[PDB]
Amino acid sequence: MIPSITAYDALGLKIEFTFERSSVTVITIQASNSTELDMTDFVFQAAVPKTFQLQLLSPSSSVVPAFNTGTITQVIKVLNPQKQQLRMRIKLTFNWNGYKVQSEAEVNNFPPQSWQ
Amino acid sequence: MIPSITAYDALGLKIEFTFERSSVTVITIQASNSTELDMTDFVFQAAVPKTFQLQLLSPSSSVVPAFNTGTITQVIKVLNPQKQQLRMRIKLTFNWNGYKVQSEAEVNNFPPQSWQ
Repeated sequence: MIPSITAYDALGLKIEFTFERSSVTVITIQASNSTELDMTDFVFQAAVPKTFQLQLLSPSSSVVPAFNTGTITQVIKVLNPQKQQLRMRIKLTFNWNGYKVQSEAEVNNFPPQSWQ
Repeated sequence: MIPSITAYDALGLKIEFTFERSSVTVITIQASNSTELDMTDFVFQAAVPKTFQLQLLSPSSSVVPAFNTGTITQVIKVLNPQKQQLRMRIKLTFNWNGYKVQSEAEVNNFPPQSWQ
């Protein structure tokens, strides 16, 4: 029952995070594409501050299909030994209609239930 | 009388190239933004193969304002001693709602009158 968040929303690409806990938080990302063309060779990257550790598991695919017909999911495991408020930077890269696109964002809006 | 081209059109950012010649082609770029937020700290970069030479002059500003309320203009002077078909790789970087965005494209649709 940890609230989800929108980690990223710009110009047609949205990424939601959902959370599970059993010092580790397991994040599942869901990437979706509201534009008229597929985002191909899609790669998600994440980094946490040095006082946390992250493990990124394999994504479901490398294509975010046009017009919300499907998603990419991917799991991130975050270790938080010092019990600090979660913080993360993400980087997205993909191809779209002959263009190569990259974007980076800070994710700050983690809910307290995701870490405290 | 040289036809203009759309050098770049993706996801709300459009860049037109217009041309003048008096082996030098003077390109004026026009960047516009049909999205709901300004594209700030906007930087245009261009590269050409080695058998050309480019001089990039200063842009009119560093903001492409939201909802098509204005443009950035910037001049590129290209020298083409071998009179080969003109082509270019461009890279754009900017901030959008705080996210850092980068995009790259090849511009290989130059009109014959821009180089022949």
